Amino acid sequence: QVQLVQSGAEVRNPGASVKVSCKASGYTFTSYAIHWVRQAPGHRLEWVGRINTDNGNTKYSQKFHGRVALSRDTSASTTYMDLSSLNSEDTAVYYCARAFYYSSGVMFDSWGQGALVTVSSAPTKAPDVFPIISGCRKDNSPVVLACLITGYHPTSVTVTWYMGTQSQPQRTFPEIQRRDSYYMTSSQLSTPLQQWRQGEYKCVVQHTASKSKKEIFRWPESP
Amino acid sequence: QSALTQPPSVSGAPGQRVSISCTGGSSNFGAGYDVHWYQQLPATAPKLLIYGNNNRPSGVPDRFSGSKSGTSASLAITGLQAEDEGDYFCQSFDTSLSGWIFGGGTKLTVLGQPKAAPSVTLFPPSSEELQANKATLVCLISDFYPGAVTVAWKADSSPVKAGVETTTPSKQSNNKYAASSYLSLTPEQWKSHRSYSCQVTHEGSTVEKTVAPTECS
Ligand code: NA
Ligand code: NA
Repeated sequence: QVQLVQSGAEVRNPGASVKVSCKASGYTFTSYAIHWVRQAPGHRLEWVGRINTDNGNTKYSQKFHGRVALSRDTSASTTYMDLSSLNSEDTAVYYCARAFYYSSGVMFDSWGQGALVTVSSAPTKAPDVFPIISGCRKDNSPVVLACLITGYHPTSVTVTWYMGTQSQPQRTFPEIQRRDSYYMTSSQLSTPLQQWRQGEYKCVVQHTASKSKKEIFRWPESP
Repeated sequence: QSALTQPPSVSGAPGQRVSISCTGGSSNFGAGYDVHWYQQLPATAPKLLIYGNNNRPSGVPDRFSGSKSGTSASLAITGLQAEDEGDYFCQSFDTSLSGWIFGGGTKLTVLGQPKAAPSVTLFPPSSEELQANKATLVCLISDFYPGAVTVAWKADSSPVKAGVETTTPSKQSNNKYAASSYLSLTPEQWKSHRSYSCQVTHEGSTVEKTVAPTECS
């Protein structure tokens, strides 16, 4: 299938630069142009520019005043967006998208998953992750597992639950900023447990801004 | 006008029909360029919905249709489903700006979905958090509709407002909402009370869960 897969979230100080990548698969890379489009939080889509993947020719939005450059590496089927002199208004999700021709124009027929660029002067911090549990381990009553994810910056984290190699249904909850300016959230294993055994389930917490992943696979005895 | 104009929001009930207008100007629609529409579901990338005024990519339901006359375009959605909630953007090309332009986005809300009461799960502090000299109670709230709740905490029987952080509700995969509330305590507060409770009010009822430091003793 046609697929565009982008690099991960990035954090940068004001005045720095960022390079985001977009790897294409499932079609002939050089036969279709790539566009970049951004979305600042809660706001509208904004075109950044276009690159011809065959010959490398570029076009840009006037809004960027020379601060953006697009490039391509055909050997890697990848395009790159380099944005310099970053400012607070550049905090946004950056998407790539494939330009497809139809009889009377071009449309953006396939989009990457987006990469969040956060422009911030604050330190990046990986989350602490605590195994939490509702219920005890004496009645015919459900035990519910969750993971409390706290003390991280910036947003966001991504959580997955496993039983062995098999991903499990989870409930996701919003992230909230604490009074100390760090963030916190929780993830709950969706299915209550009838027969709890140690090490069977694990929660995996990814925080790409800190290039970090933490897995919790033991729920110790309650106090 | 060198910008596309769409309404900020549209709403309808399940099974009803809505439309989303998008108007442009002499330098885009008036210069001969078509309109395309993109659907952005919560926490997802945009997806192409309509191209070239009225064409559907494979897989897009025929409940979505488009038209354009002159500088006036419209996206019609029949048989509204809860799954349709999200942001819809029009797009064109503009000669005066020498680039692609998008409308501001229209948020579609599907009102009047079936009522659903929240399930509430309350978690005490973990052993590890207590060893770090901290204590957080976590109240997780799931499977409710409409997406408004209020949360109240009590220590024994006394309301507690200090130390509470409660999220805004967010739509989950099954079209119901989820929210959470956190009560930060010191280990002394947690250990010296008989119990703590989270009370969730939704659509004329309140449900309460309680935890106690010696519950799983
Ligand atoms: Na493991
Ligand atoms: Na034309």
